[PDB]
Amino acid sequence: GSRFVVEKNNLKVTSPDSIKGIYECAIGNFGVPQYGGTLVGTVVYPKSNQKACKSYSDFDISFKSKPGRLPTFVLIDRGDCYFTLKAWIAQQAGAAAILVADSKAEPLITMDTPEEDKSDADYLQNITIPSALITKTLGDSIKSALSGGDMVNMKLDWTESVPHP
Repeated sequence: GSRFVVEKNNLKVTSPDSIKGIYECAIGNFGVPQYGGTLVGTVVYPKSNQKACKSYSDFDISFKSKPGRLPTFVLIDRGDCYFTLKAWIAQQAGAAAILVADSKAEPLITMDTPEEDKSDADYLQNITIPSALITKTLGDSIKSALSGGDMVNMKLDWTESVPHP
């Protein structure tokens, strides 16, 4: 299918300054309420299981945020399994949102394949977290910032057909 809708205005990196800006993303239509909203969080790129095709419990990895601390957006690499399985697996591990970074530098629409965007309703209708495809360029920029010791904070704004501030 194409369940991931390419939007130019829906994803904002708020920190650090080096990568701060607004980026394109493809937001899944599932996992969000049917009304407008935003989610503010901080990005984690896991040490293992980076494609989220296995249980994070096998790795003793959890994304649950401590009370009072920003919700965790998990950065996940494209490959080996379909996108809603990645979202489901990240969700079981306590992720507040998932960003799936393309393995190729290319237009986002090309990443939404029939092989990776699957119709299974058990997965689609049980995802509760925002799920977005992002470019290799953004994925690499986020990884670079994180490796340098910076927190990467982000906002996902999904309200359709209205500009975002």
